[PDB]
Amino acid sequence: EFNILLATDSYKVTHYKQYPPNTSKVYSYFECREKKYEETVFYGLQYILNKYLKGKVVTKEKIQEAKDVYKEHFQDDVFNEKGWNYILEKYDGHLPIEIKAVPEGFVIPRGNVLFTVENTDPECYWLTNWIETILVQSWYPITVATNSREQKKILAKYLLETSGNLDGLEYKLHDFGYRGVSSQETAGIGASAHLVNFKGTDTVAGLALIKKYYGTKDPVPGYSVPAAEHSTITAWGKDHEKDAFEHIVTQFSSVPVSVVSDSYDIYNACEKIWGEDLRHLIVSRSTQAPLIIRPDSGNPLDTVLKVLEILGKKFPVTENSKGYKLLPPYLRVIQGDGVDINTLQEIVEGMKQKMWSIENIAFGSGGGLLQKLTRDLLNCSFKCSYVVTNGLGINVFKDPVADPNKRSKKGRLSLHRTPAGNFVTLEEGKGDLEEYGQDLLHTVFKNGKVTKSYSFDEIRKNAQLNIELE
Amino acid sequence: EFNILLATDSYKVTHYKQYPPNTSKVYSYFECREKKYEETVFYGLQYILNKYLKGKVVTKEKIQEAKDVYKEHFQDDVFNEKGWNYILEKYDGHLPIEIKAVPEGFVIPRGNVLFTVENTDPECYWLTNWIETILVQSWYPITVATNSREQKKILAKYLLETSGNLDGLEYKLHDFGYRGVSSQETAGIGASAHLVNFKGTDTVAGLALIKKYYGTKDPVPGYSVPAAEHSTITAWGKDHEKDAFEHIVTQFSSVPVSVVSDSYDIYNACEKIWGEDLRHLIVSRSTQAPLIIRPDSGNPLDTVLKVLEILGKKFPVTENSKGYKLLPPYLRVIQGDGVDINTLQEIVEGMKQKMWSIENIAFGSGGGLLQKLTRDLLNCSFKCSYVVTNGLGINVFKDPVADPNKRSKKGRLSLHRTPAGNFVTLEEGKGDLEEYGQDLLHTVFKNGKVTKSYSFDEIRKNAQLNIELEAAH
Ligand SMILES: C[C@@H]1O[C@@H](Oc2c(-c3ccc(O)c(O)c3)oc3cc(O)cc(O)c3c2=O)[C@H](O)[C@H](O)[C@H]1O
Ligand SMILES: C[C@@H]1O[C@@H](Oc2c(-c3ccc(O)c(O)c3)oc3cc(O)cc(O)c3c2=O)[C@H](O)[C@H](O)[C@H]1O
Ligand SMILES: Nc1ncnc2c1ncn2[C@@H]1O[C@H](COP(=O)(O)CP(=O)(O)O)[C@@H](O)[C@H]1O
Ligand SMILES: Nc1ncnc2c1ncn2[C@@H]1O[C@H](COP(=O)(O)CP(=O)(O)O)[C@@H](O)[C@H]1O
Repeated sequence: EFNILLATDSYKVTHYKQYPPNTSKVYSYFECREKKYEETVFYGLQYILNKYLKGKVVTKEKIQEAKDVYKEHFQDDVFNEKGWNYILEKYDGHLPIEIKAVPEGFVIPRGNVLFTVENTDPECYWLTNWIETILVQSWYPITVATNSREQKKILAKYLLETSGNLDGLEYKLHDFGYRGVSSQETAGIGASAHLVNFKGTDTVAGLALIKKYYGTKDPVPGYSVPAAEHSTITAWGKDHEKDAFEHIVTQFSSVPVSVVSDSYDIYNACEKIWGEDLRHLIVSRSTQAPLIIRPDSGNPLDTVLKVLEILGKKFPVTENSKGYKLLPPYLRVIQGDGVDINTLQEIVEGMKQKMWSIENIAFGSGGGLLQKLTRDLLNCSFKCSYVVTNGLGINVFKDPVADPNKRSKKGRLSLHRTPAGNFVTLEEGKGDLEEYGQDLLHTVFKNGKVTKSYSFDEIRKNAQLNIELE
Repeated sequence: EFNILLATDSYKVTHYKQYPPNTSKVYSYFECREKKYEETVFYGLQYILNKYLKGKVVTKEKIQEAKDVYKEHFQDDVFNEKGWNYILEKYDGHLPIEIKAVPEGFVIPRGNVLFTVENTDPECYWLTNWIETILVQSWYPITVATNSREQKKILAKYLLETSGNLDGLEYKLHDFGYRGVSSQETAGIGASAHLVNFKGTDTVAGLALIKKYYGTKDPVPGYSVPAAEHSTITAWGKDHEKDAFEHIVTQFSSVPVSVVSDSYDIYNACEKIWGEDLRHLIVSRSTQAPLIIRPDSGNPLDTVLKVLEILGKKFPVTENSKGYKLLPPYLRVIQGDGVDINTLQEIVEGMKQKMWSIENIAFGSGGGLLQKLTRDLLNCSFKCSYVVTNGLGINVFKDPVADPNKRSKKGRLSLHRTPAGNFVTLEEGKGDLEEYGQDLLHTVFKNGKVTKSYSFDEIRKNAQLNIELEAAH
């Protein structure tokens, strides 16, 4: 059983002794600080609220377990058994905390309050920052959802330019990161952040997370097709690559099938095996069930172009109305090696320069999609902005002389839409002046209860691109 | 509850239909492929074996649940319901798999077999690579332990040069990455991996993982001390930073305390608050309870040097037997901002050039220690190298023309010690010739049971640096 008393940074165990005496309120906020990634997708807090923060999270056993761990860990008795016992006895172990948050899926410029945390009982002034470590873990779904959405923007731009529409956009970046992330839990969280923007995933774990914590009208959030790996090709032996290819497309004659082709020689495989020996099993394929050739090695841009040139010479190519080349509908390419947001852009630009439509290709990304991201990327931070001490509110902030950017916001905060349709975060309680319309932060958690939830379908709508909107 | 059927990459669901007919054995191995990280700590498999792979992992309802997900996920029926049913019925839901592995904590050069996986029932030829995805996640504890150990090597060399010894080394890189990792589960795994090399962590979840999955003679594998954060200083208001400092040091007068001092002006706080207004509360402190000053901003090297120059002018500095400057025993510094393996090296080097012992300093690291790592850094990779079909064994490998680095090993493999004491992985069954002694892999898993295991104390001994061994000897 997860114990919330053991789910914080160790040193926070000692902070109840460090706040100013006679402090009744500690109020903190989360932003993606300003310093590329101009706007961020707010996603993932609802998972954390439901899995770890709601309901009876304190028991007498958990207090005792925590007290024993801490005594050994610090080699001293510093744990606040009294404050935690108070939460148990007065609230049946429910956290006296109020959290307000922008709705999930909202796309917010950098440097704006995204959510705020405060204690609702003066005895629990120390609790606000106790849960900061858990609350701060929302950067991974925010950063995955944002980085994924930025790649969709690149794909959208180039698909529109080379085909005149956005058909198939949501299947152009497939999540293959299950094995490349650091844990089973990360895999489910990360895959669900990607599906805010796309429909294709092989990280099954993300499907259950969405069903359990968000929900969708459709049976499942993400979809997949049969595909080969090097073990299912190479197990036939080096001389029988062709037998493996033929066996696989015949087993999956009625659905799309992706077949890794670079086990020994990707160029030989496209020109001689797919393009001559097995060509007859490809041209006969249905439009709904194309062969997806997959190259897994070499320079990503160079390999994709040479594969397309090979296939254009063995299969009938047409020219679409924007004047770009298009493979027959039974044949596509997927590039799943070395793809991150930087190389994705180099590739589609490379394709366009060579007059190949982005219709012809999809991308797989694993580590690039889910593991190669850090809290530094959007400068996700949680800081205290307001305290009440001896009954007086004071505005609280950090302003390091060495770095201008690390400066934090002051006082009570609110998020508002400007007259021109942009966003603004009001400091120092100035949102109460009501010069800026309604605060977009809503109470999503109060005193152990989740008070407002969003479905995965609304989140997807909130996160849409303008290009899709237009 | 966790379901093994739903714990693989989607396309692996369809692979039982892609192997050559009449395949009875699939055999696969894991390596950190060759391509600054010459050797890797093998750490982490025992967690996965116990948490996810052992015991009764298949049920009637887990099969049903999986059948229903995959029908909607693929919009077709491709799930191998009868294969999974066979494991349920014949083995009471235990995996007919054998896994052999190098002992945990072993420090192994790149390009060597670290573990192998094969099915022990011909009917379950498809099972070996079904569990590839779960087993490949061992890259992460391996990579954390390896990268953590490479920073220890830097700290050890500099500390030894500066002080003539390694006293305190295991507290010099402290884990602060709980909030900076992608999840609660990652936090515990990565912090346990760091604790293979050091004693200091603030990510409590690492302690319970070690105790449950590995075990230690001691009550806990990791330790911590009281420390302030920006919220506990700034909450007093800007004009009262001195009151905050005095309250915190007084509250933890008899134990070591870390106090972040850059809320407003690191240099003013060291020189005028610590160095003057509150100096009397610092120089009275016990050797066992020093004040640790923590700067959290600006250039990491420049800030540490100027902080130290300031403290050397307000406090009595000594010179140690190697000629390096040493703060009084009640005063230390910790640098927790911008520390990764690259900047860690620039700091101790710049300290050494300015004649400051590494005794004076420790480092904290968070995202740098536990989040900024990928499977690409050590090329951790799982591949089939041997199959049997129609009773004939076959050596299998992948050899992409474009990339020589992606070439994989062939046939049955074994790990051996060379005549010079080095490691070599023998291919194509050649270990069976017995020209290199016995295979160093052990069966750690077979048919649903964990068959060999290591305590965290054994793993720590295996992962020691050469310099530490030399010091002991
Ligand atoms: C076969 C394609 O399937 C769907 O998208 C997928 C693609 C894809 C491939 C190449 C293209 O040029 C492209 O436009 C899309 O690739 C996948 C690969 C997988 O391993 C799993 C998948 O679900 C898809 C996946 O869902 C889309 O319906 C697409 O319109 C159709 O061409
Ligand atoms: C007060 C120090 O505690 C221990 O090391 C730690 C240090 C440290 C600091 C400065 C130095 O120059 C140094 O050599 C070490 O810092 C910590 C900071 C934390 O937030 C938590 C900790 O557990 C330590 C932590 O455990 C060691 O036992 C060291 O001997 C002692 O000086
Ligand atoms: N069926 C598939 N379709 C597209 N890309 C795939 C794929 N399977 C794997 N990949 C890409 O390759 C990565 C997995 O790497 P592998 O373990 O297959 C190759 P290696 O690094 O071990 O030599 C994934 O993150 C994904 O980007
Ligand atoms: N008590 C402490 N001692 C040393 N370093 C610490 C520390 N607390 C935090 N850090 C460093 O600062 C990182 C966390 O930064 P914070 O979240 O406190 C400020 P910011 O990330 O919003 O700019 C940790 O990964 C760690 O490297």
